Amino acid sequence: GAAWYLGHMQSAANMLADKVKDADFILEIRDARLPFTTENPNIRKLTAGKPRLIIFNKAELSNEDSNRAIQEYYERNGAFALFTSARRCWRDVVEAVQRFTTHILPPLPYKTVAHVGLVVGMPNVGKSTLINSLRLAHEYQFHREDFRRSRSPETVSITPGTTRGMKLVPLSKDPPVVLYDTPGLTLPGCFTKESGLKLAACGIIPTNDVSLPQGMVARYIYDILVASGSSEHMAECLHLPRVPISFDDCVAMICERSGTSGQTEMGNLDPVRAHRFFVHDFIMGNLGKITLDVLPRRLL
Amino acid sequence: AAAAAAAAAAAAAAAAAAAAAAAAAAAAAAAAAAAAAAAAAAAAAAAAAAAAAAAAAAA
Amino acid sequence: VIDDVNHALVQHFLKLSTNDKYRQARQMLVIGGRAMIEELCRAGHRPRHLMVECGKPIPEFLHDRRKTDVVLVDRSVSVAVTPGSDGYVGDFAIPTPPMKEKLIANHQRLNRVLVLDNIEDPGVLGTLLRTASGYQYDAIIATNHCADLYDHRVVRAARGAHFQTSVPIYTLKDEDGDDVYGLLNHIVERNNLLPLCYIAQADAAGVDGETAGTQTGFVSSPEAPVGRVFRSSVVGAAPVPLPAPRQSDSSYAASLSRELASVSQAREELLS
Amino acid sequence: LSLQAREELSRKSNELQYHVVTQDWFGQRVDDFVTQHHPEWDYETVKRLVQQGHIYRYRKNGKKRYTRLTDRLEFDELVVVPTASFWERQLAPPSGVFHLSAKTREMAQEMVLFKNEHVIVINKPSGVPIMPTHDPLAMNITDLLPAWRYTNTQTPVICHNLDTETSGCVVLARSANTHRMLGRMFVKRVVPNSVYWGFAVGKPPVNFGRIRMHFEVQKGQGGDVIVARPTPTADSKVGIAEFVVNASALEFGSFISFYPLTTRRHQERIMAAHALRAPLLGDAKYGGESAFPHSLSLFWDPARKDVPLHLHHRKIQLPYKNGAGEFVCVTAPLPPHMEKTFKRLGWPVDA
Amino acid sequence: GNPVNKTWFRHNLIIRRKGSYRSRWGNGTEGYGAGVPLSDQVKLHCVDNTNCKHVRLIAKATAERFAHCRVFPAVAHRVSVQRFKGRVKPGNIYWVCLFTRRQTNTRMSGLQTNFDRNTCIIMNDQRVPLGTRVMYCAGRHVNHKYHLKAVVLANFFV
RNA sequence: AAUCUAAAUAAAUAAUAAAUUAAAAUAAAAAUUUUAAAAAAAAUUAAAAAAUUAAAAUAGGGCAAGUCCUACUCUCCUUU
RNA sequence: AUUGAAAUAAUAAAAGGGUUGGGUUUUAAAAUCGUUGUAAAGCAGAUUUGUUUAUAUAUUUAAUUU
Repeated sequence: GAAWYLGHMQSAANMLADKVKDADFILEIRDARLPFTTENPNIRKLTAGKPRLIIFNKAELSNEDSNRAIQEYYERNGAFALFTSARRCWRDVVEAVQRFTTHILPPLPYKTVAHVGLVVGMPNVGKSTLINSLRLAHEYQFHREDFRRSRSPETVSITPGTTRGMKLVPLSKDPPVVLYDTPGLTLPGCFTKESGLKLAACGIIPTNDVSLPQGMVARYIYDILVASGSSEHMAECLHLPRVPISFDDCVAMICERSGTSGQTEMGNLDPVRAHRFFVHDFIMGNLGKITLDVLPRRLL
Repeated sequence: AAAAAAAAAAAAAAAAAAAAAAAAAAAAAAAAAAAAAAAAAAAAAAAAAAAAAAAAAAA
Repeated sequence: VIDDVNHALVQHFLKLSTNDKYRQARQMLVIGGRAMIEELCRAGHRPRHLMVECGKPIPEFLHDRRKTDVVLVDRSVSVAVTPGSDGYVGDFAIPTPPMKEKLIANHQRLNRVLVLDNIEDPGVLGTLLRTASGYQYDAIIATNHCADLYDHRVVRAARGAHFQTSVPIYTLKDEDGDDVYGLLNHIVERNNLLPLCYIAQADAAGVDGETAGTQTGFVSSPEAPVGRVFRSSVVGAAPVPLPAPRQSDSSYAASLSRELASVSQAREELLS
Repeated sequence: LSLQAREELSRKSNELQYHVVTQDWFGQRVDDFVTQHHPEWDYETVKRLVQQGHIYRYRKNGKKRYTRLTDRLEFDELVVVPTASFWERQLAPPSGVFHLSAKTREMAQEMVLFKNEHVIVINKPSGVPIMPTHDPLAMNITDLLPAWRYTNTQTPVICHNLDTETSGCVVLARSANTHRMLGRMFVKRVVPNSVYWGFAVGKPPVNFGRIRMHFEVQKGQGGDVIVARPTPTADSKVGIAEFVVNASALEFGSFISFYPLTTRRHQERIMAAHALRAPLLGDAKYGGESAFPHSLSLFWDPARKDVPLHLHHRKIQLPYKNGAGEFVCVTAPLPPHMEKTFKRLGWPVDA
Repeated sequence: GNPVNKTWFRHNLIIRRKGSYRSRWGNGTEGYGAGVPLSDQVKLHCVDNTNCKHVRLIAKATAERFAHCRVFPAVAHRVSVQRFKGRVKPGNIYWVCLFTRRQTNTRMSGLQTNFDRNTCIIMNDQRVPLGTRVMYCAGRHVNHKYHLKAVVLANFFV
């Protein structure tokens, strides 16, 4: 029974505060295709004053018009924002944390202590892989905890479960900007009817099951893109009469790599092999490089 | 079957109540149990005094 | 708080206030009245479901198991199930008088009876019930098709009369030929077992003895007349009794402005 | 305990020392000495202190003779019997130191499946809570309790708090003496003592097994998970159930039977929402977001909150037995909301 | 103690008949009580005019035959269309009024019978059909007042 | 469906304290019970099943020391 | 004073089931080789005075008839 933290996030607030009461610079790993669904609910009232380094991953597939406003929004509030294609990997995102403190850090009173970094975000959007990439390499090349790297028991090699107490990853050394873990507080599974669509749309929570069939997100990625064009160019990419009238033809027109047991005279193709295609291809930013969220021009 | 033979879950004869604890033969074949008053496994099912009626509490 | 006219307790009172079959089948009757309930409550009677309207007047002189369900009701249902300006409405347990004391313990002299024969109208029907009792009349009676003596308008007109403050009232039956020619013979001739008769208070009047009695009564004259009708019919003449005195008024009066003139002094007080 | 006997040694209190005079009281049983000198404590309140050790000892010689209730006194040793007077302090002294209209006193009597001189078993309606949450407002069982006081017993005591959305069978004890006994029947079983029925949507893994999850209640409502296969050992307790999928909708639902060996919070529903990730039908608190009712041919109008959680506390094996030797097993029949989906599926609802 | 029985619930909703040279199913083709009441997900064909696949409709209940009395079965059935139109969903649980079956079911007049494909029609909770028209030949066993007074009694029976 | 009897000939193997038994019920011993006791009435023979009898004071968690392990600043007899 | 250390993750041997608590369970080729029960000793003109009963369910439905 290996589930995760399960409960409304708006009750994980007064405990998140005392976690920020001691931290210095707040981080976050989001998805630029989902500027405010991958955010914790308090992002508004979370800190308002600690220097946030809010990062949007997979930005190369998120649209560029909505990228400007979301950039200058926090950039007006003061809290910074950085967008990355992730092809140039987190190694450059790490470089940001080397630069995005030297300019904004308050000078350390004691020459070598830390810059205690509070990280948040969904573990499946890039926050896990960002920790366990810097957490694994610290075991070999050593900065603190000062022991001979032998006491890690059998079958762990990593510990993001059952201890996660004072556990923290030293990302840098001379400006030792360390980073916390924040035991995963996001995607509560009590999500909204629609948020699970935009979440499974982006490849996040890639589970497509009885809880969320392909034909429920595929109906969503089709009806979101009612403007046929540069998306019908993916349809026209597979012999489609450009405009699809509705969900029946376009999904059935793309059954060239789909099908099941059908007669030699009347073929009864398979619309689920066409479902996953239309679903999973939009995940790759292949069909269109367009966001999902609405980007409130107002403050909210 | 007239001759009978429909024995209960065990008890044979139960004596008078004498307050909360009522006796019972529990004839079956052996016992093991305990005892609230002095807790020692006490094979002697030939006589088990239940508490108010809870078969959980005995002798 | 019940802001819904579909509530069981609401539909309870309606079919208890207006319907008359499913009244006795539960032996209940709706009472309305802020002071009219305590009047009945004073002489040992507790409403089953006392529905106060949700508001200010909340006297609790019998609370804490006043035969509870002391429900607070919305203004909206205070209009529907309650024709009546009270914020204090309930329902009570039907009493009963025995149909045999009309037939056996017919006491001789001071026996003046009322009848009230017609398809009547509440308010008026209730009013007479208050005043007939208001002079200790015995054997107040029903007819072919008078309104039920527990109707909500009747109990509003009776104003504490229906319950046994002093009321040996009675109710009569339904007979074969869609009529009540057998309602009288079963009792009324036997209500001449004790002797005298009259048929006043009919819009039309005949013999008209007309309020002219001289002798103080020959006080020991152990016979005494009975009640009257409402409309004009000779149904009161097909019965065996040969008395036929249909009384009228004197001045320009009209309907209902004849009885309370008659019953006022045509009651027991012939001693004057 | 070694510290409990310390403060007992270092407490003046008033330490009502009680001599045992030559004539009247030397020889009498101690429980006679206390009960005719201290009329304030009930006798049962006097047995607890005399046996518990927060006792009225007796002191003759240089040590304290803690005693059973029947130990008799000594031949005028002026053998003082010390009794406690200001227990309140670090001691933490022991236990003992609206109106229900009809349509309720009747409603609470159709919810009775079994009654004898020692318990009362009821059939709780799915959706009525037990503890009050809107402290003046909610109609719960504890406010109803002075309705099952059949035969004028003293306000039955609730024994195991069924949850809000959980339907089913409850047990009250009719006697504060029986309630002490009926504790060992609930907490942390080894073998099952109760059956929970439910309609989880989605055929789980193998239709027999045991679930061991390690719950952790972070306030508010954190509700954590397996995190440690052994335990976090500090804030975690485990909840074990032996589930059996009695029958199964072919691949989209199942009728599961849980035998909850433990007593953890929503352990039925949180372990059901991660036995597969197939939660119970209408479980909007832990699962419940797959769809509104998880999108079936059931009553599907409001849905968003229409379908009540198909979870039912089905059977409890009481320890009181019956005229025939069998122990008694209440069999609270399913609510219509489960009788809906059982007959809509044609299963033989076993009452 | 005494693990008296596991699942115990299939035995309440299945027609289990021992095999003991006297109790035994048989292939049909012997007499009434033909055999094999078709107990699993069997993917019946739909026939009435809807978007039920008419080629696939997956089974729910563990019993289907008239010598097992389809006349009071309340046989649930789940719809699994391999395609409907690209009006029902491919995910709902409708009852079914079984029409015929390829299994050679012997009647009580020796009239053996078997059709090209086992088919059925979806109906509702009040036992009313969901379609307007039916495209197959039903079996005599659909004559009960159970599935008549709402069933169109489509056309030529057998 | 198909192949693998029996009897005839030939003959090994592990095992073996012996019983006067052994059906069946039923209480009695630091005990775990091989017996004994009351109460019963339990027949040969061949065949086939394995219910019982003839093959370890164990499995799983929670603790603490130990050997194994790595590491040398301080230890002993190394030899090379 | 005279070597000093490391959850040295596994082994071993112990205990145990305000500091303090998770675990609940018992086996892997069986000529049966003692009882057991199952069947049997092959044609009896013929059940059954009395032994002994693996014998086993009493209802979840549908459609009528008042």
